[PDB]
Amino acid sequence: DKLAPFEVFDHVVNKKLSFRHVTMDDVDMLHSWMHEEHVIPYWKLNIPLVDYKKHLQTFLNDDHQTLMVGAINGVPMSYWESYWVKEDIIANYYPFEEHDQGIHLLIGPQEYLGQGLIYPLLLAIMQQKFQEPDTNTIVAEPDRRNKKMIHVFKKCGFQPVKEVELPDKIGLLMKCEQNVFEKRWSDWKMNKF
Ligand SMILES: [Cl-]
Ligand SMILES: [Cl-]
Ligand SMILES: [Cl-]
Repeated sequence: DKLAPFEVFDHVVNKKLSFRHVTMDDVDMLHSWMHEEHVIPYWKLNIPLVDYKKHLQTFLNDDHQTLMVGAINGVPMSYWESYWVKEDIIANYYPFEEHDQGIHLLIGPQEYLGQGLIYPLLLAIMQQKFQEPDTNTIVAEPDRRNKKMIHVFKKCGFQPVKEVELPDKIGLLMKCEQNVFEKRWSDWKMNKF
């Protein structure tokens, strides 16, 4: 049931985008990303390496989600959790459909921030998640304070629904319907985003 690895060219940014499954060999790198100042407030995983290892192992053995590393021209610089809403905490907050999916993400290295690279990456992984035939909706619940990500999500087709009082944050529940997404993905690829 896991999201498959993939590699695509993006002609807009003129880069190779590649996504692979996370493994335990990634623990030091991922641990470093979790200690970045732009990540800490939203992920809260600035914890000792020993603990991060135990957490990563548990998530890698979790069947409702797929952990991936996203890379630009082979350089790993983003972390992704792709999941089924039905088996996730967010299912409790809205009348989800059976095959709805969700996405969590971060850009790790500072050297990959501020360059608009989240768009081609997010559009690519969304496209591959939407190839599940019965999935019509993908949801996201960014912290309500993460104005930049709320903006990025809106630009990719996500519509805000309502705040969600989650254990770790007040999120903004947002839904992206496939027909809207394909139009935005096509706008992107046709240089009219
Ligand atoms: Cl391609
Ligand atoms: Cl392309
Ligand atoms: Cl967030």
